[PDB]
Amino acid sequence: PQVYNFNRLVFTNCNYNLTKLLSLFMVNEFSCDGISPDAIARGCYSSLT
Amino acid sequence: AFMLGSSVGNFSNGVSGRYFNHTLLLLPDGCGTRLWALYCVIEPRNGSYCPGNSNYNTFAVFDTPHTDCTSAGYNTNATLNSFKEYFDLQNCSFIYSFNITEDENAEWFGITQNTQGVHLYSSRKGDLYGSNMFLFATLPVYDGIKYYTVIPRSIRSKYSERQAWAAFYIYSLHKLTYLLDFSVDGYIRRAVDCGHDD
Amino acid sequence: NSTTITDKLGVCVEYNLYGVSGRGVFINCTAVGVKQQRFVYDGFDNLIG
Amino acid sequence: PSSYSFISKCSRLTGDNSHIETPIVINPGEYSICKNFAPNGFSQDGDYF
Amino acid sequence: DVDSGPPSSATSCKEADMRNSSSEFFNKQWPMP
Amino acid sequence: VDYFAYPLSMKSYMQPGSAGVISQYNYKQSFANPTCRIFATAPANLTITK
Ligand SMILES: *[C@@H]1O[C@H](CO)[C@@H](O[C@@H]2O[C@H](CO)[C@@H](O)[C@H](O)[C@H]2NC(C)=O)[C@H](O)[C@H]1NC(C)=O
Ligand SMILES: *[C@@H]1O[C@H](CO)[C@@H](O[C@@H]2O[C@H](CO)[C@@H](O)[C@H](O)[C@H]2NC(C)=O)[C@H](O)[C@H]1NC(C)=O
Ligand SMILES: *[C@@H]1O[C@H](CO)[C@@H](O)[C@H](O)[C@H]1NC(C)=O
Ligand SMILES: *[C@@H]1O[C@H](CO)[C@@H](O)[C@H](O)[C@H]1NC(C)=O
Repeated sequence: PQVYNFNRLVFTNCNYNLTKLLSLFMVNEFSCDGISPDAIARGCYSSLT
Repeated sequence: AFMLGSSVGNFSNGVSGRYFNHTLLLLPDGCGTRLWALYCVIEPRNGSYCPGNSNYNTFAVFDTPHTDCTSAGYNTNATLNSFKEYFDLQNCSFIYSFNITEDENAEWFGITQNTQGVHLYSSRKGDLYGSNMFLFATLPVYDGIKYYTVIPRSIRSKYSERQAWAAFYIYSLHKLTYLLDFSVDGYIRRAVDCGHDD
Repeated sequence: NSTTITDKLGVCVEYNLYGVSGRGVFINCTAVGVKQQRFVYDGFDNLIG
Repeated sequence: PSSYSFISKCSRLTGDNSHIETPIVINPGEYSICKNFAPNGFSQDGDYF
Repeated sequence: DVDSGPPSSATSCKEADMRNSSSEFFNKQWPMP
Repeated sequence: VDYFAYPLSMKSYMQPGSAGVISQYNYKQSFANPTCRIFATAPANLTITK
């Protein structure tokens, strides 16, 4: 969609393969606050939005 | 029975209480044995006495006790069919279903919304014989829930089958600081509302 | 394979229990709190159960 | 998509003849009331509805 | 979208089905603060 | 000085905290000493080749 009509995903009680998803996209910029991408790739979460 | 939406306005004739877009419906069903969560687009049918017609006062849900709540079998689409008699269910995002046990206890139901969706709390989960509400459902509703409407239930009780029905109360949640008291078994039986008095 | 605590009670171990990550000592106790919530914390949000 | 689209103005016109113009802004993480007009992206640049 | 089942084949609604009443009908106040 | 050939479109994969393949298998910047990252372009008419 466009930016004002964004699609929201919420993940609970599941396992992810971030790398299979990370390798499908080509990153250009990131800016985290309170976490890092590596910590997102190596951690366990109550939820992911 | 509830009707939670984001945009509200008048019907065609002019009576208030129409939802124009994806609307959340929390309809208990199965003679109090099932909860329906529907997130659908709601369409006033043009038939007589229905929300689209000129001769429309109010809509309501119901069920025929001797055919729906009969001993032989419990119909699980009674109130939902009575609802569909008034509205068309189009573009339904999801339809959930939650089982309910039959009893005459005093329960609590709460509902909130945040970034992660719509959250449903009930005392029936976790503390059935107490009064603490535990989360049991989360709904992928991410639009605002600006408005809600209590849907009038009406048991089709005939003169021989007429029965009394309990009233319920709806208390708004506020952004307040409390102080809680957890028992040894983890349940809360005592609190303090820090803004009430000195 | 290291997935049970039956015969390692009393020793300092690390844990990853449904995603909660830490280290500590496990001792068989009487059940307190709510069993449904799966964790018992304290007033400072430290896992003690 | 066909193109990239975004909302450049969202406002309420009040007064006797709708002669005053106040902006309607979003909160963090929320949708704009103006998304319902062209929810799949605007067709032309300058689409004053 | 998901399927909601078969539509309703009833042409007319049940006509106020315990007729509308917003008046001294409902003042059975049993306060529960 | 650590230097190498690197494309500009990939320079977010060498930021502190990145999660891709560069920091895992190619080069992770150390922060024990005062350090600095630089991404530059060499003009083609000098002695450096491609
Ligand atoms: C996580 O993702 C990687 C990349 O998709 C998976 O590795 C591949 O899995 C497929 C399975 O059909 C193999 O054909 C490939 O040879 C694997 N290698 C790569 C790098 O493509 C991996 O299986 C996934 N892991 C899990 C368990 O989800
Ligand atoms: C009672 O209501 C439920 C939910 O509206 C209907 O169940 C769905 O029916 C459609 C059409 O058959 C199916 O595609 C769905 O898979 C069903 N499941 C749900 C829960 O969405 C059910 O058919 C209705 N039953 C009666 C008596 O009409
Ligand atoms: C919501 O409903 C209104 C009126 O029914 C309609 O004009 C509007 O386009 C709808 N929003 C959508 C389809 O996103
Ligand atoms: C919604 O329902 C209509 C039928 O009323 C259908 O034409 C359309 O494809 C459906 N999808 C959406 C989200 O518009």
